[PDB]
Amino acid sequence: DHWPEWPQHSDRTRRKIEEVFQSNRWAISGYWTGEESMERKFAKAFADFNGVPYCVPTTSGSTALMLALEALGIGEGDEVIVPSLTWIATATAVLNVNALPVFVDVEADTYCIDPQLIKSAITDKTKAIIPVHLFGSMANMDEINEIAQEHNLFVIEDCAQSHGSVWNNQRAGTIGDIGAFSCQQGKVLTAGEGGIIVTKNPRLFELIQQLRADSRVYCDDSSELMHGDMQLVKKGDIQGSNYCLSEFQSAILLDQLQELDDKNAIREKNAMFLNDALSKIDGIKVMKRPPQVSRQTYYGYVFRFDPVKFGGLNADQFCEILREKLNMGTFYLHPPYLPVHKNPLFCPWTKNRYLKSVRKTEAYWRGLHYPVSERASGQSIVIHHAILLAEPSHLSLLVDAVAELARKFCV
Amino acid sequence: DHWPEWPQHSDRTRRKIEEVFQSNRWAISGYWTGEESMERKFAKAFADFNGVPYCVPTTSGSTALMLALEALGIGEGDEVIVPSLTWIATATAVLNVNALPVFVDVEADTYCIDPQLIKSAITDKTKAIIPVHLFGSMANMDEINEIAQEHNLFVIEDCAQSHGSVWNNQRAGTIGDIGAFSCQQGKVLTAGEGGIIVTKNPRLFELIQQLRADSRVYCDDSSELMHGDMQLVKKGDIQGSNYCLSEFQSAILLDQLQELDDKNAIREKNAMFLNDALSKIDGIKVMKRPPQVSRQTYYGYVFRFDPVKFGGLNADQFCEILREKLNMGTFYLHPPYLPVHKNPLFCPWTKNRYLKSVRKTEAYWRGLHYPVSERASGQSIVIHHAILLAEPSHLSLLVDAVAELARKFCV
Ligand SMILES: *Cc1c(COP(=O)(O)O)cnc(C)c1O
Ligand SMILES: *Cc1c(COP(=O)(O)O)cnc(C)c1O
Repeated sequence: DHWPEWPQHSDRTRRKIEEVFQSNRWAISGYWTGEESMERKFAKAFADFNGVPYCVPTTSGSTALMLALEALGIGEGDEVIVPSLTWIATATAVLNVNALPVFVDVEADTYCIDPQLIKSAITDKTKAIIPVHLFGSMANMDEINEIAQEHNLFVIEDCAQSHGSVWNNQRAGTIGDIGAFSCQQGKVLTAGEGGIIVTKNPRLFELIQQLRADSRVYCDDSSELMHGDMQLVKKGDIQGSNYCLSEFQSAILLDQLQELDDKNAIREKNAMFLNDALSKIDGIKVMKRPPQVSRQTYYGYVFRFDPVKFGGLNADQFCEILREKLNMGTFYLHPPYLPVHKNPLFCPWTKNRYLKSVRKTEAYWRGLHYPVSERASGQSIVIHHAILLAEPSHLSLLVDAVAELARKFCV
Repeated sequence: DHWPEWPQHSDRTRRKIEEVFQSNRWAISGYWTGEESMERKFAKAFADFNGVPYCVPTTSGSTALMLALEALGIGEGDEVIVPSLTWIATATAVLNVNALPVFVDVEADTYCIDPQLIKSAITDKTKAIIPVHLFGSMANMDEINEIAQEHNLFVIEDCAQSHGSVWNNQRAGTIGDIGAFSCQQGKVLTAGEGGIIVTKNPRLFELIQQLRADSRVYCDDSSELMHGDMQLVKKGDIQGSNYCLSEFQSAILLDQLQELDDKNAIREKNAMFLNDALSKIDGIKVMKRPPQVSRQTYYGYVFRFDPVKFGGLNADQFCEILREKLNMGTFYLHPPYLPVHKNPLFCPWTKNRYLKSVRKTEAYWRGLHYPVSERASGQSIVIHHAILLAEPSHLSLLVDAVAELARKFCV
């Protein structure tokens, strides 16, 4: 018996792959072979799951974010507000469309973009905001939508770490103008690599299709197609490139989606258990869950600690101790990563592909200051969601480990 | 008995997929699970196949072209020469890096970029050329390399339609500074979606890795990795995004690569047979194969006809007749598509993501004039490579069909 690992599959996953082989259609750009593509089947299923009208699968979360921006007409001379604490893609997607990402610090108890700091970052160039529902929390969409409405700004939800979360009875991604998701191996819904884009607007739906299929859209009626006909047809309303997801991946996502809500329920149940237990340890502070959140998807379970009460340990050392005591990998228990502006992987100034005006210089980005997002990697622990799938008796070990470590520093 | 179809797979393909499931590592960004990734295994195999030092798999042919340009430092203010007759990606990849694609017509008997027209298109802004080995021919690399050397220009080979072709004992893609390939469903080496980048330069190799893995590169030594360790590590010499190929696709490509050279040999053998037979029909002109080509990979078999000798038929009508007589789908027998500048899918002016200076206007592109590439779609027939895998007796039917049609217009 060991800790739950990730990814996870079953014979159902295998059968979906076999279905792709049987259809002999490996791409949506391939021709019709008799029945609907895995892409459309997944898109329809995910649309119902999110209670959103339109869904367009794509290649990755990074590309989903990029196309979302393109669909909204964002480009050179524009500014896009994003949180400092998130994966660098949230910011590089902006640079990819020739726009300038503008960082805003996150809230101390949610690690999501601080609404009260967004207003000060708005300029005449600001065109949109990309809130990120980080780890196991949601950005305050009540506040964000209010700011967006008042300042005429678009909203793109980066839901790569929150498939299925619910804010005021709306699934994450359906709240903003366009929702973007990642299906990379570590995420709760994955096919190794993959992306998803959702929107409520019909026009954006057509634009997004074209943006990912070299300016093409689905034919008028797929029920009329005969074996050998193309399902994608020319449109040309907006220039796109090839960002189509392979049928093999759409098939795996279809399979994984079948158990997504239930597994999320299990993770959430265990997360609350941890909140109850861990919150009773002096010096330990769990994240603050807003009343508006009725369902929280935990891509990562996060809890913070007071170094003053824990022998001055940094998150790295804290995690090392826990991992040795619980015998779990670094991939499953570790501190949050560095904020984007300080992250070595974020280095815009290194390539000519980026406009000189937006890539700036190393000093410009590295010199930015966002206290909360910066201190996060030094005093908080992240538990990968796979662990949240373990039996309660096993999770207790984690709580005991933290308790033991606390008793050691208790004077 | 019917015509060969595409894609094609066997139990070997299935076993590779099963290996991915067994490893439980679905992405190269996932952690090490004991043995080498499918990505590295494929990269190594393809490198040996191409006799090229470095190979980096990616998401698509379009993205492969784009990253190749980024790796070479191409950006705003630059011009890149590309042929007018090719898939639009060859040109949109340039626009994707903020550079301006500059069209040059193709040769009447090869449909590949005319070397003698490139010189006139060179300006002080020109930084590179992207020759395309279109359908079943190769661009004249002797001439192109000479021009590139004299004008200090980089060369990127678009090999999406020529996996395995050989010019003067060098596989297509290994000749220029960087080679780009597509593994989309219709290509000779496919996994539904997929891309490949190859290069002889060590520095470019590192840059390309970072460009497709969020600024990361492979660890120093994979033999030291333990189960749970990450194989990708930070580098930060150049800004990249996530363009990693899923393990499922690398596995299928590994399988398909096993029989690529032999199937290409079969296609080539049949292509020559068609050249011999069809060339004996008055009004039919096969493509001209250069002496430098020792191995020609036929993604598409092309032959042209003289409308004057064929009742004034256009390629569309010619193909319709053949398809009805041979009973084969539109996907397998059809005329070449429109040149990029006239292609409805090519519409740069429609999105703000592109610099105003490079997207120009509809009239600017649509108003371009490239005679040869334009007449191609009206008087030539393209046979998909799958058909070139049929038994010789079956191909004879195609020759007979063309002969019958010719006898009908013979006065
Ligand atoms: C994983 C992730 C991404 C990017 O998705 P990819 O599939 O890796 O391209 C973007 N934003 C967040 C918050 C993510 O967690
Ligand atoms: C197919 C193709 C591409 C693009 O590859 P994708 O995998 O479709 O992105 C580019 N150039 C040529 C010549 C192609 O045939």
